Amino acid sequence: SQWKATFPVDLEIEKNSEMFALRYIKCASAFILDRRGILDEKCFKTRTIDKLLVTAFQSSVPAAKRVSSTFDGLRDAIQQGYLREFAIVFYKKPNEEDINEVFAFRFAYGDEGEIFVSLNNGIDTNESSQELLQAKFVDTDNTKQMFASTIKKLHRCIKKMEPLPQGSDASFRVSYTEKAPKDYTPEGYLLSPMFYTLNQDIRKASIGIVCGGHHKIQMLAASQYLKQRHYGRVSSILDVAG
Repeated sequence: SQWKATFPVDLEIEKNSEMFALRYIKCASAFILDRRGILDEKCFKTRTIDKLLVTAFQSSVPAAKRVSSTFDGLRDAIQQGYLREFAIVFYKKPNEEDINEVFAFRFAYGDEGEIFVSLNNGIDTNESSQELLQAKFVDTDNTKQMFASTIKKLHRCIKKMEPLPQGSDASFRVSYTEKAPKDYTPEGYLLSPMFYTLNQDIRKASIGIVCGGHHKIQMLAASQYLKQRHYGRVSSILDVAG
Protein backbone atom coordinates (compact mmCIF):
# COMPACT_ATOMS: atom_id res chain seq x y z
CA SER A 1 0.00 0.00 0.00
CA GLN A 2 3.04 2.18 -0.62
CA TRP A 3 2.43 4.52 -3.58
CA LYS A 4 5.28 2.68 -5.32
CA ALA A 5 3.28 -0.56 -5.11
CA THR A 6 0.80 0.88 -7.62
CA PHE A 7 2.61 3.70 -9.39
CA PRO A 8 6.20 4.39 -10.44
CA VAL A 9 8.14 7.34 -9.01
CA ASP A 10 10.79 9.63 -10.52
CA LEU A 11 8.09 10.85 -12.90
CA GLU A 12 10.57 13.23 -14.52
CA ILE A 13 11.73 10.34 -16.70
CA GLU A 14 9.51 10.09 -19.78
CA LYS A 15 9.32 6.31 -19.44
CA ASN A 16 8.05 6.56 -15.87
CA SER A 17 5.74 9.40 -16.89
CA GLU A 18 4.29 7.00 -19.47
CA MET A 19 3.45 4.11 -17.14
CA PHE A 20 1.94 6.54 -14.65
CA ALA A 21 -0.44 8.04 -17.21
CA LEU A 22 -1.88 4.65 -18.15
CA ARG A 23 -2.23 3.22 -14.65
CA TYR A 24 -3.86 6.48 -13.56
CA ILE A 25 -6.73 6.22 -16.05
CA LYS A 26 -6.85 2.46 -15.55
CA CYS A 27 -7.32 2.95 -11.80
CA ALA A 28 -9.89 5.73 -12.12
CA SER A 29 -11.81 3.61 -14.64
CA ALA A 30 -11.81 0.60 -12.32
CA PHE A 31 -13.23 2.84 -9.60
CA ILE A 32 -15.81 4.39 -11.93
CA LEU A 33 -17.02 1.02 -13.20
CA ASP A 34 -17.24 -0.28 -9.64
CA ARG A 35 -19.10 2.56 -7.90
CA ARG A 36 -21.57 2.90 -10.76
CA GLY A 37 -22.05 -0.86 -10.74
CA ILE A 38 -21.19 -1.56 -14.36
CA LEU A 39 -19.50 -4.68 -13.01
CA ASP A 40 -19.86 -6.90 -9.94
CA GLU A 41 -17.79 -5.98 -6.87
CA LYS A 42 -16.07 -9.35 -7.32
CA CYS A 43 -14.35 -7.91 -10.40
CA PHE A 44 -12.35 -5.50 -8.26
CA LYS A 45 -9.63 -5.57 -5.63
CA THR A 46 -8.78 -2.68 -3.35
CA ARG A 47 -5.57 -1.36 -1.86
CA THR A 48 -5.24 1.79 0.23
CA ILE A 49 -2.73 4.52 -0.63
CA ASP A 50 -2.13 6.68 2.45
CA LYS A 51 -5.49 8.37 2.81
CA LEU A 52 -7.17 6.96 -0.19
CA LEU A 53 -8.80 3.76 -1.28
CA VAL A 54 -7.80 3.01 -4.86
CA THR A 55 -9.31 0.28 -7.01
CA ALA A 56 -7.90 -2.28 -9.45
CA PHE A 57 -9.26 -4.92 -11.80
CA GLN A 58 -9.15 -8.41 -10.30
CA SER A 59 -7.38 -10.59 -12.87
CA SER A 60 -8.61 -13.74 -11.11
CA VAL A 61 -12.03 -13.04 -12.61
CA PRO A 62 -12.10 -13.64 -16.42
CA ALA A 63 -14.71 -10.91 -16.92
CA ALA A 64 -12.42 -8.43 -15.17
CA LYS A 65 -9.38 -9.66 -17.10
CA ARG A 66 -11.22 -9.14 -20.39
CA VAL A 67 -12.15 -5.55 -19.50
CA SER A 68 -8.72 -4.89 -18.00
CA SER A 69 -7.12 -5.95 -21.28
CA THR A 70 -8.77 -3.20 -23.36
CA PHE A 71 -6.26 -0.79 -21.82
CA ASP A 72 -3.25 -2.70 -23.13
CA GLY A 73 -3.97 -1.30 -26.57
CA LEU A 74 -4.05 2.18 -25.06
CA ARG A 75 -0.55 1.76 -23.61
CA ASP A 76 0.86 1.48 -27.12
CA ALA A 77 -1.29 4.44 -28.15
CA ILE A 78 0.25 6.61 -25.42
CA GLN A 79 3.94 5.88 -26.04
CA GLN A 80 3.51 7.09 -29.61
CA GLY A 81 1.74 10.26 -28.47
CA TYR A 82 -1.39 9.20 -30.34
CA LEU A 83 -4.00 9.20 -27.57
CA ARG A 84 -5.70 12.56 -26.93
CA GLU A 85 -8.88 11.69 -25.04
CA PHE A 86 -10.06 8.50 -23.36
CA ALA A 87 -13.68 8.63 -22.22
CA ILE A 88 -16.11 6.32 -20.45
CA VAL A 89 -19.67 7.00 -21.61
CA PHE A 90 -22.98 5.76 -20.23
CA TYR A 91 -26.14 5.21 -22.25
CA LYS A 92 -29.35 3.20 -22.30
CA LYS A 93 -29.32 0.16 -24.57
CA PRO A 94 -29.37 0.54 -27.44
CA ASN A 95 -29.15 4.31 -28.08
CA GLU A 96 -25.34 4.33 -28.09
CA GLU A 97 -25.19 8.03 -28.99
CA ASP A 98 -27.76 9.12 -26.41
CA ILE A 99 -25.25 9.82 -23.65
CA ASN A 100 -26.41 10.02 -20.02
CA GLU A 101 -23.05 10.20 -18.26
CA VAL A 102 -19.39 10.61 -19.18
CA PHE A 103 -16.03 10.50 -17.46
CA ALA A 104 -13.45 11.98 -19.82
CA PHE A 105 -9.66 11.85 -19.62
CA ARG A 106 -7.81 14.39 -21.78
CA PHE A 107 -4.06 14.17 -22.41
CA ALA A 108 -1.22 16.63 -23.01
CA TYR A 109 2.28 15.50 -24.03
CA GLY A 110 5.54 17.32 -23.28
CA ASP A 111 4.09 20.85 -23.04
CA GLU A 112 2.35 20.95 -26.42
CA GLY A 113 1.48 24.59 -27.02
CA GLU A 114 -2.27 24.35 -27.43
CA ILE A 115 -5.17 22.06 -28.35
CA PHE A 116 -8.02 22.86 -30.74
CA VAL A 117 -11.22 22.93 -28.72
CA SER A 118 -13.35 20.92 -31.17
CA LEU A 119 -16.94 22.13 -30.83
CA ASN A 120 -19.47 19.71 -32.36
CA ASN A 121 -18.53 16.87 -29.99
CA GLY A 122 -16.81 15.86 -26.77
CA ILE A 123 -16.84 17.43 -23.31
CA ASP A 124 -13.92 19.74 -24.10
CA THR A 125 -14.49 23.45 -23.49
CA ASN A 126 -12.34 26.57 -23.92
CA GLU A 127 -11.82 27.04 -20.18
CA SER A 128 -10.98 23.36 -19.70
CA SER A 129 -8.09 23.34 -22.18
CA GLN A 130 -6.79 26.57 -20.65
CA GLU A 131 -6.44 24.88 -17.27
CA LEU A 132 -4.79 21.91 -18.98
CA LEU A 133 -2.30 24.21 -20.70
CA GLN A 134 -1.50 26.16 -17.54
CA ALA A 135 -1.20 23.10 -15.30
CA LYS A 136 2.46 22.26 -14.73
CA PHE A 137 4.42 19.30 -13.45
CA VAL A 138 6.34 20.25 -10.31
CA ASP A 139 7.67 17.07 -8.74
CA THR A 140 6.59 13.47 -8.12
CA ASP A 141 5.58 14.02 -4.50
CA ASN A 142 3.55 17.06 -5.55
CA THR A 143 1.86 14.86 -8.13
CA LYS A 144 1.15 12.37 -5.33
CA GLN A 145 -0.85 15.12 -3.63
CA MET A 146 -2.52 16.28 -6.84
CA PHE A 147 -3.59 12.67 -7.31
CA ALA A 148 -4.90 12.45 -3.76
CA SER A 149 -6.74 15.75 -4.17
CA THR A 150 -8.17 14.72 -7.55
CA ILE A 151 -9.24 11.17 -6.69
CA LYS A 152 -10.93 12.56 -3.59
CA LYS A 153 -13.13 14.94 -5.60
CA LEU A 154 -13.93 11.95 -7.82
CA HIS A 155 -15.35 10.11 -4.81
CA ARG A 156 -17.32 13.15 -3.62
CA CYS A 157 -18.83 13.56 -7.09
CA ILE A 158 -20.01 9.97 -7.52
CA LYS A 159 -21.36 10.08 -3.95
CA LYS A 160 -23.80 12.77 -5.08
CA MET A 161 -24.99 10.79 -8.09
CA GLU A 162 -28.43 9.21 -8.36
CA PRO A 163 -28.29 5.43 -9.01
CA LEU A 164 -27.38 4.25 -12.51
CA PRO A 165 -30.75 3.21 -14.01
CA GLN A 166 -30.86 -0.46 -14.98
CA GLY A 167 -30.72 -1.43 -18.65
CA SER A 168 -27.77 0.89 -19.14
CA ASP A 169 -24.39 0.11 -20.68
CA ALA A 170 -20.93 1.62 -20.96
CA SER A 171 -18.40 2.30 -23.71
CA PHE A 172 -14.72 3.16 -24.05
CA ARG A 173 -14.28 5.90 -26.66
CA VAL A 174 -11.04 7.52 -27.79
CA SER A 175 -10.06 10.54 -29.89
CA TYR A 176 -6.65 11.17 -31.41
CA THR A 177 -3.86 13.73 -31.74
CA GLU A 178 -2.58 15.08 -35.06
CA LYS A 179 0.49 12.83 -34.87
CA ALA A 180 -1.77 9.82 -35.40
CA PRO A 181 -2.15 8.24 -38.87
CA LYS A 182 -5.63 8.42 -40.42
CA ASP A 183 -5.91 4.66 -39.93
CA TYR A 184 -4.78 4.05 -36.34
CA THR A 185 -6.88 1.91 -34.03
CA PRO A 186 -5.51 0.41 -30.79
CA GLU A 187 -5.72 -3.33 -30.09
CA GLY A 188 -9.16 -4.18 -28.71
CA TYR A 189 -10.84 -1.11 -30.16
CA LEU A 190 -12.80 -0.70 -33.40
CA LEU A 191 -12.79 2.20 -35.85
CA SER A 192 -15.76 4.58 -35.60
CA PRO A 193 -16.71 7.95 -37.13
CA MET A 194 -18.49 8.81 -33.89
CA PHE A 195 -16.95 10.04 -30.65
CA TYR A 196 -19.69 11.18 -28.28
CA THR A 197 -22.02 14.17 -27.93
CA LEU A 198 -23.63 15.79 -24.90
CA ASN A 199 -26.90 17.65 -24.39
CA GLN A 200 -26.54 21.37 -23.71
CA ASP A 201 -28.55 21.32 -20.48
CA ILE A 202 -26.27 18.81 -18.79
CA ARG A 203 -24.33 19.55 -15.61
CA LYS A 204 -20.61 19.27 -16.07
CA ALA A 205 -17.77 18.96 -13.58
CA SER A 206 -14.00 19.45 -13.51
CA ILE A 207 -12.35 16.81 -11.32
CA GLY A 208 -8.72 17.83 -11.70
CA ILE A 209 -5.45 17.55 -13.59
CA VAL A 210 -2.48 15.40 -12.61
CA CYS A 211 0.92 15.68 -14.26
CA GLY A 212 3.89 13.49 -15.00
CA GLY A 213 7.03 15.08 -16.42
CA HIS A 214 5.88 14.54 -19.99
CA HIS A 215 2.16 13.77 -19.71
CA LYS A 216 -0.66 15.83 -18.20
CA ILE A 217 -3.97 14.07 -17.58
CA GLN A 218 -7.11 16.12 -16.99
CA MET A 219 -10.38 14.57 -15.80
CA LEU A 220 -13.74 16.05 -16.83
CA ALA A 221 -17.22 14.70 -16.09
CA ALA A 222 -20.91 15.19 -16.89
CA SER A 223 -24.06 13.42 -15.72
CA GLN A 224 -27.85 13.58 -15.85
CA TYR A 225 -27.69 11.99 -12.41
CA LEU A 226 -26.54 15.05 -10.44
CA LYS A 227 -28.74 17.34 -8.38
CA GLN A 228 -26.51 20.43 -8.69
CA ARG A 229 -12.69 12.86 -38.42
CA HIS A 230 -11.28 9.70 -36.86
CA TYR A 231 -12.21 7.82 -33.65
CA GLY A 232 -12.05 4.58 -31.67
CA ARG A 233 -14.53 2.61 -29.57
CA VAL A 234 -15.40 -0.34 -27.37
CA SER A 235 -19.16 -0.53 -27.89
CA SER A 236 -20.22 -2.39 -24.74
CA ILE A 237 -18.24 -3.22 -21.60
CA LEU A 238 -21.09 -5.46 -20.45
CA ASP A 239 -20.72 -7.57 -23.59
CA VAL A 240 -16.92 -7.72 -23.28
CA ALA A 241 -17.26 -9.20 -19.78
CA GLY A 242 -19.30 -12.05 -21.27
